[PDB]
Amino acid sequence: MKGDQKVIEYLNRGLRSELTAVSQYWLHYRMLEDWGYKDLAKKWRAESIEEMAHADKFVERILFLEGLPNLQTLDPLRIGQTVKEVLESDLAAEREARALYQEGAAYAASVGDFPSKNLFEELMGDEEHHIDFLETQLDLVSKLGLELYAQHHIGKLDD
Amino acid sequence: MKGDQKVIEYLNRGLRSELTAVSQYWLHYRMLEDWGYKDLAKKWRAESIEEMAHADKFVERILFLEGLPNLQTLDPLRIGQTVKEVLESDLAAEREARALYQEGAAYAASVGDFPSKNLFEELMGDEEHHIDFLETQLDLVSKLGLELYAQHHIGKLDD
Amino acid sequence: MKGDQKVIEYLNRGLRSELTAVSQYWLHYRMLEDWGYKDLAKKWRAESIEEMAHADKFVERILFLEGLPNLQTLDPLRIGQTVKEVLESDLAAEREARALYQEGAAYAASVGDFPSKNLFEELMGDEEHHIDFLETQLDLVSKLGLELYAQHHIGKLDD
Amino acid sequence: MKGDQKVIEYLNRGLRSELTAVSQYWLHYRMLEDWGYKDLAKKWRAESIEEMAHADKFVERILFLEGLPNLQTLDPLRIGQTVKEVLESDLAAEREARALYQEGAAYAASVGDFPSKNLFEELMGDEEHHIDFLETQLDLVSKLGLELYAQHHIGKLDD
Amino acid sequence: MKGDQKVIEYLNRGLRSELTAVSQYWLHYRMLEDWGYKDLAKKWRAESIEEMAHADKFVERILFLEGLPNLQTLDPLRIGQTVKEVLESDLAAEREARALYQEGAAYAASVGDFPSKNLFEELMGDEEHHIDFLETQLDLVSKLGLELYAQHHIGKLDD
Amino acid sequence: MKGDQKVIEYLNRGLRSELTAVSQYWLHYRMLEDWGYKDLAKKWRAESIEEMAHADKFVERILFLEGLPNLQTLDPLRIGQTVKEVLESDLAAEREARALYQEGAAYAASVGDFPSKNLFEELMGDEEHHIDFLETQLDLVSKLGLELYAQHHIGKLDD
Amino acid sequence: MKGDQKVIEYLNRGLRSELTAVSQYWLHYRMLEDWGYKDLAKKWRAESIEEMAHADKFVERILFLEGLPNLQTLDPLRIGQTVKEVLESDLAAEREARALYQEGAAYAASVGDFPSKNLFEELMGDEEHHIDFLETQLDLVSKLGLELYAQHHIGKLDD
Amino acid sequence: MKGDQKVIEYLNRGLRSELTAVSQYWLHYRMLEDWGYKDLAKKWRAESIEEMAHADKFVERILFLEGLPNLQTLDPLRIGQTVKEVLESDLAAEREARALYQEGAAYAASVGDFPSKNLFEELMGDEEHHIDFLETQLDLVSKLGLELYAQHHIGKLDD
Amino acid sequence: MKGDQKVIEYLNRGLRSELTAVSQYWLHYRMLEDWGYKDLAKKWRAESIEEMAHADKFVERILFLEGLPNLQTLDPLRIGQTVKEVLESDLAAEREARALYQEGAAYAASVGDFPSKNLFEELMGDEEHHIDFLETQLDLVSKLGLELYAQHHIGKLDD
Amino acid sequence: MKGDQKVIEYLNRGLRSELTAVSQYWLHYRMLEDWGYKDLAKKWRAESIEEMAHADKFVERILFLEGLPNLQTLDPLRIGQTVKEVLESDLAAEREARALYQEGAAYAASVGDFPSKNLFEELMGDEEHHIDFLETQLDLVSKLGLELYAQHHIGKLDD
Amino acid sequence: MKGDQKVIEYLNRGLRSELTAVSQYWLHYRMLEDWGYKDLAKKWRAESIEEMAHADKFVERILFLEGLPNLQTLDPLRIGQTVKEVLESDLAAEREARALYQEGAAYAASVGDFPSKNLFEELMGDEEHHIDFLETQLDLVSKLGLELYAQHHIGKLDD
Ligand code: HEM
Ligand code: HEM
Ligand code: HEM
Ligand SMILES: [Fe+3]
Ligand SMILES: [Fe+3]
Ligand SMILES: [Fe+3]
Ligand SMILES: [Fe+3]
Ligand SMILES: [Fe+3]
Ligand SMILES: [Fe+3]
Ligand SMILES: [Fe+3]
Ligand SMILES: [Fe+3]
Ligand SMILES: [Fe+3]
Ligand SMILES: [Fe+3]
Ligand SMILES: [Fe+3]
Ligand SMILES: [Fe+3]
Ligand SMILES: [Fe+3]
Ligand SMILES: [Fe+3]
Ligand SMILES: [Fe+3]
Ligand SMILES: [Fe+3]
Ligand SMILES: [Fe+3]
Ligand SMILES: [Fe+3]
Ligand SMILES: [Fe+3]
Ligand SMILES: [Fe+3]
Ligand SMILES: [Fe+3]
Ligand SMILES: [Fe+3]
Repeated sequence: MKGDQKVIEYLNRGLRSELTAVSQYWLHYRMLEDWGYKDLAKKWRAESIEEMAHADKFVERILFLEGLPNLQTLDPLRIGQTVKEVLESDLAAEREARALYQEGAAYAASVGDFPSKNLFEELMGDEEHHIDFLETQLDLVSKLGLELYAQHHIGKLDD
Repeated sequence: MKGDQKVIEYLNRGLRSELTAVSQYWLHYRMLEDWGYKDLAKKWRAESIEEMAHADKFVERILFLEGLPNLQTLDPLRIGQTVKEVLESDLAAEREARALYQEGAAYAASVGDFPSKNLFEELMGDEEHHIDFLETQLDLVSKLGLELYAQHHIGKLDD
Repeated sequence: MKGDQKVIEYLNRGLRSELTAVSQYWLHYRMLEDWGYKDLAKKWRAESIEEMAHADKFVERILFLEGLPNLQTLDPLRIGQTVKEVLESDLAAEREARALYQEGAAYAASVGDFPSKNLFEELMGDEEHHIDFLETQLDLVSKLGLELYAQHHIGKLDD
Repeated sequence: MKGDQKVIEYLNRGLRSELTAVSQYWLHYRMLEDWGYKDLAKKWRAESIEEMAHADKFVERILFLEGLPNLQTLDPLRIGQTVKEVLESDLAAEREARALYQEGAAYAASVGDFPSKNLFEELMGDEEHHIDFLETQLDLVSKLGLELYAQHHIGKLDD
Repeated sequence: MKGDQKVIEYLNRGLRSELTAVSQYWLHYRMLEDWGYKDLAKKWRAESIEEMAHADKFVERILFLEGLPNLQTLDPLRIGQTVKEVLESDLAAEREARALYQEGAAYAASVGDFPSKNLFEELMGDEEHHIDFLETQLDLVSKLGLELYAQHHIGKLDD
Repeated sequence: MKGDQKVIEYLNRGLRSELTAVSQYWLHYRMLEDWGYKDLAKKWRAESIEEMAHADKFVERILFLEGLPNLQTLDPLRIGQTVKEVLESDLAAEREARALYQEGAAYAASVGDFPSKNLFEELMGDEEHHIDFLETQLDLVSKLGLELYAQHHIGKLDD
Repeated sequence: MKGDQKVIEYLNRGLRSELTAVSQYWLHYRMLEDWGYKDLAKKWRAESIEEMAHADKFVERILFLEGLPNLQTLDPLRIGQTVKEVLESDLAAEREARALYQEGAAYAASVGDFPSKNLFEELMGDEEHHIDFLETQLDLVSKLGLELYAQHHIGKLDD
Repeated sequence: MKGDQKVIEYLNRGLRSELTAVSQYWLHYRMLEDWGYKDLAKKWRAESIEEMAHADKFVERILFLEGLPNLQTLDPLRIGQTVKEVLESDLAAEREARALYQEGAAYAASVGDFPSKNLFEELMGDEEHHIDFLETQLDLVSKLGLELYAQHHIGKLDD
Repeated sequence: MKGDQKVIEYLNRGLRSELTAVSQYWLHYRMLEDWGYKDLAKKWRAESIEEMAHADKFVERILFLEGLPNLQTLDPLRIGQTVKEVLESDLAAEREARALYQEGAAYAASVGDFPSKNLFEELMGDEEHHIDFLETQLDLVSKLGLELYAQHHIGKLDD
Repeated sequence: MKGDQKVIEYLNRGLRSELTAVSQYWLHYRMLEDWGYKDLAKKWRAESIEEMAHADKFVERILFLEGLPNLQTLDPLRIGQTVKEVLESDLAAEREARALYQEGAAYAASVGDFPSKNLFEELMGDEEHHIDFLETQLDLVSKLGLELYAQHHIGKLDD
Repeated sequence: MKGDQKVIEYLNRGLRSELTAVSQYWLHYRMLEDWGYKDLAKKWRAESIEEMAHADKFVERILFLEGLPNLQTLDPLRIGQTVKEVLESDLAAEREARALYQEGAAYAASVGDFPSKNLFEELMGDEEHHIDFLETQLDLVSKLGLELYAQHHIGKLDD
């Protein structure tokens, strides 16, 4: 069904934002695993896979509106080199994603494309829940110090 | 463990190659679904997920060798606009991936990095199996014509 | 609870639109079965029953707002006499339904009747998914020809 | 138990005929798989394995009669390069096998070796059932054309 | 995918070598059964079936590389007329098969055909395990004498 | 149904031959048990019971053809006084039974009594399988010596 | 596969003989049920259904030999008007069927059509077993009188 | 099968290396348990048992190649007297084992002993995974301090 | 808890004696397997694993008494080159182990270290049971001859 | 049975020592629970209940020897007011208990009362295992500091 | 293994003592059953069977030490003619057995035969438990009188 061009442009911007998050969180998952924080690595793997589902929803909506999904490029990755930098890098990215979806939802609403608007609002609520998770981890790091926070999430040793 | 820099560079080249395949095949999956060939869409989804596991293997080996995995960029995507063009696009990409892994394996072998060499040779055998699959689909299209080939894989209607 | 008169008028227009779809798709289901396309008949039966649930949601919301649901009349039915005409007839109807719900949602939003607005937006997303299904069937008919498309969905013979 | 020399010669001719069929049908199975006709490849694999059991019955009967089974050589293989040539090649081979078993059964009957006669007659009935299968596939190819016949047996894509 | 011609020639040599082993061991299985050593007959049947899987692996790789598998001929069969001669015959054949796969692996490695090299090296390790088995049986025959060795493996009488 | 007199005479000769085998093998079963070869005793018990079923088939066919089955007399029993004599005695008897059934089958075939002919041919195949078993036991005795052969079949001691 | 014309003529005569038996025994089944002999009605129903399988085997063999099965006509039916006449009528028919299959088997054997010969011989053994059943029922009627024989097979009353 | 003497010498060197690791890690397991770090003791027990399987693989390959496995001596043990020293001691040993297997694999490859080369390369990849584990523990000790790292792995108290 | 120095010296001598037995019996297990005596190989594997548990008990008791377990060295290994030499070599070793534990138990008793005394006495009873097993195998070899003894324990062939 | 008076006196001293341990460890269990270290409280409860079984064994042995068990008095309790004092208090008590059982065992042995001697030696081994546990907890407190040690054993909060 | 002669003499004295107890308690079991005290008969049967296991342990230890177990003779039996005499007779025997095992254990300990010493001490503890049972029954008889004691153990009547 032919969609509004500008809504499709917002969908493609959101697709790029998710593709960035998928790779940033996957590499952070593998970094946390390499540093030994297996329980943080678990959660980051799961979070990357949630971003993969978001990416796929934008691909599907762009095609239905007869647009061309563009997976060629990512936004710049922010890669942390301590557990606190990983938290701060992902928080920054998620704040940008939330602001993009807020704008995409408002634009879609303005042209009557209510299903695209509900897609952006659903994604904006999901990224606010991830923001809430990341802010809570940074709150623990500030109250306990980074070492006590990270040590609690080393996890169990593999059989 | 500090790795050979040039093996790490081959690993990062392979990581980019897999990231490209993941997105090329995922978009092709969603295209085949949008066109209505649900049985080809199923297989392409599964193939993209196999490429995601390959990508993750390169990330893990790069970090173990104390390199920096680079997920920022992809090789150029080849996007097909008919079922035959999707087959041809993916075959071309997999041929490049196979040659890169052949080279990577021989290079690692030359510096005694036998685990990295075995990672490349395992991936090169997996990409040859995908090349086998794609050449067989193209063989069917040449013997039956594209319409008879595609129509067999429309699949079932969703409940 | 006394509702906005004009929102109730949009709900009653939507009820008529669904009642039309229920009968158009049921008769098309029975036509596809009589022509022998049992797998298309299955999907059309299911689609008619999904429209019956939509009809019932408008009846329930109209009564809660103390309006009088009017089931006396349908919009004009569009009845196809080939598999391609069935697809085109249902697509045309669904485009009109989607535009009505877009308008109903915007009107309800303008008077603060957010539950009626969410009902129209939920229905507008559901009819866009049916539009997507119908457009995909027409895409197959254009790429393969009507005979190859229909033959794939003849289905199995009854015991 | 010492058998009739000439019956043992017919058993050894039958062993060679089965060993030929085993390899002809196995290579055709793998050819049909490489061309993409997975449901024809399935049936040819099974047919080759049925010929393997026939081969083994001749080995066992030759030893019991104190002869020397000769597995060194095959009859000339007939290898098809299209689905129709595969059908015609196997049909030709099976006609020759049936005529050999007819003759072997009659010869064994003439010398009172009724168990060897029943072995040849059992095998001759089994090869007539395969002849019936192959002739039916060629009947479909002549009534529908090779493309419609082969396309129906492409099968499902591997997980 | 077009393969190196000389690797395809090594693959076809290996195919002939396996076809020879399948028939040598199947006939030896049936000989051991006819002589009454049912436990040696069981193992030889199982070993012949392992060789059948090896044969099939060469057929599949030859077709993938667009070569023509040749099942027409076998290498000369070595048929033993005592349990010790069966052991010696099969050991001699497996030594030749091992040397052929060693050569085939080194050749494929030299042209970068790493999947074919891994197929040869996998087969060469499997034939070394069979060489280990056969040398162990010959060791028992030399330490205990052939009659004590063979008598232990008569097995049970059929119901 | 009135049968051919001479076919009934062959059936009655076969009945006497089976009744002889039943008692010869039962007494040999009990002799092998008394000597201690419990696993040979098991097989001989089972073989006697297979001969009992053969005897019963001749009784049933003779009555259906309105003849008088004669169970009054046996052929002379051959009773072995070592394990090798038991094998040789039963082999001699079974060779005579096989020759009788060969002749009975040919005679019945000559008068069109195809069901009696198939009964004799079925029995002739079954006695050839017993001949094969007995010859194999004598082959073991000649290759290993009687003591090693018999000792392997002493069996387990009763609880 | 083109069969011998005269064997196909014997197969078509056998098809007519079975089609006669199917209807004669079905009507006798329903007559015995109407007279009240429910246990004889059960057996006759089952016997008719066994004749239906025989009929189908002749249809299948005639088509495989590229003949034209003729189901248009039956041999004259013999319908009994007492339980003893039913037994005598079916016995007469079965004697004629047995003689036909004897002749068909001998003719097929004479032209080497061993699978058709085995079909006739299998059917001739099956009709001899039915002859045996019918003769036994007439033996009971002669020893006990028709009333005691029939009364024992009245059966149970329907719920 | 007679092996290359120098490959057998590399195998015996590897056997000594594994015997050393088995005892170093078993004693470290029992030390960690005595100090109270029950979760580190669990993993070290499991790692020592993995080294026992490696040792056994060298024994088996040495005997197959007709060499004499030498279990008499170990390389010098490095025993740690703090949790950090145990990590450092085991890392140093595994680095030596990895270099030995790299050398052994390259040497075997040079003489065509591909099964022994694959044994060394498999072991070299397993020791690299253990090196990865030990480097990660040392990374945690450097980022958190030894007391926080060790305290997380005290484990549970025994019932 | 600080132990008696001399008791710890006896514990460390016992640890060396067990470490010797573990490797002597493991290599003998693998030798018996390579010679083909699979049922003797099974028992020797199990016996080596029982010695591994003894070794571990000495490690644990030495640490609890604040001594330093020494795993660096073994006593000289005695490696047999026939089944009888394997039995005699292990018997000699076990006699030395039993005498050591007798002495260790008496010494520990003399200094009141009753738990170490009970450890030595438990181990001395376990090694007497192994002495009993080994002497019984040598008794069989002397009464039956080595060939009949070893042949009974060849075992079953691997699937 | 009348026992040795002095052995009964040692049994009664041991009964008093166990009764002291039961109450010291039960009160420490309840103290650790009141301070919040639920996982240390669990282990101390279990340890007190193990001491209750020891107490009961002395009661039973004293009565069998016709002595009078005296439960009226305890040795002085040592009650800790920090987690480290609890560990040190219980360690001191257990050292005294171990020395008493060592002496009781030696005395009983001197008068031939071997069952009482084995009771004391069994108890002395059990108290050495508790000494080992307590020393390990104090080792953790010295390596990690009391706070990190105790915090790891706070446990879970009650539902 | 050659044992100490005098320890073997003590083992043989213990074997005689157990063989006496087995028969004394079995006859008392059967006497108590004949008098009607079925619950005392149950316990005496079980006690005799416990003595049978003791007897067997002495047989096994005597043979392992290469002595000759002597089962030819018993010590004099003490057979009671009232329930109280049965208790007193068995108590007297068990006191003698306990004193013998005390002496045997001390002697074995003096020559370092610690496994024989532990066998005697285990048996001495088991006979003290039986002494305890018998003394308790005599205590009941003295406190309640023989009639009330015996009547409580008459038991239930057999079905
Ligand atoms: C186009 C970008 C991607 C999309 C649209 C995508 C989509 C998906 C989806 C939808 C799934 C779950 C599939 C299911 O559960 O049925 C999945 C799984 C997974 N993806 Fe991705 N993915 C993408 C990129 C990546 C990247 C860049 C990696 C790692 C480098 C990755 C690694 C994985 C893995 C390992 C799984 C399966 C995990 C498991 O089975 O536990 N994906 N992906
Ligand atoms: C002497 C010639 C051969 C004989 C007598 C023979 C006999 C047999 C028999 C009797 C079986 C089934 C065994 C069972 O189910 O227990 C079997 C299985 C098989 N054979 Fe053969 N075979 C022969 C040649 C071949 C050839 C030439 C190939 C392929 C190149 C082949 C591939 C196989 C495979 C793959 C199986 C097992 C299939 C499965 O498990 O699904 N065989 N063969
Ligand atoms: C320090 C010397 C050793 C000690 C203390 C030791 C200890 C152990 C223990 C306690 C087990 C059983 C573990 C369980 O069942 O949870 C075990 C298993 C085993 N050990 Fe050892 N071991 C030692 C040396 C060896 C040697 C030298 C080898 C072979 C060369 C060996 C091969 C094995 C194997 C293969 C297993 C597992 C067997 C199975 O799972 O069936 N061990 N070892
Ligand atoms: Fe997202
Ligand atoms: Fe997010
Ligand atoms: Fe890949
Ligand atoms: Fe791929
Ligand atoms: Fe609707
Ligand atoms: Fe709709
Ligand atoms: Fe065949
Ligand atoms: Fe065939
Ligand atoms: Fe092979
Ligand atoms: Fe092989
Ligand atoms: Fe018979
Ligand atoms: Fe027979
Ligand atoms: Fe019939
Ligand atoms: Fe019939
Ligand atoms: Fe290792
Ligand atoms: Fe390791
Ligand atoms: Fe030991
Ligand atoms: Fe031992
Ligand atoms: Fe205690
Ligand atoms: Fe304690
Ligand atoms: Fe006793
Ligand atoms: Fe007793």
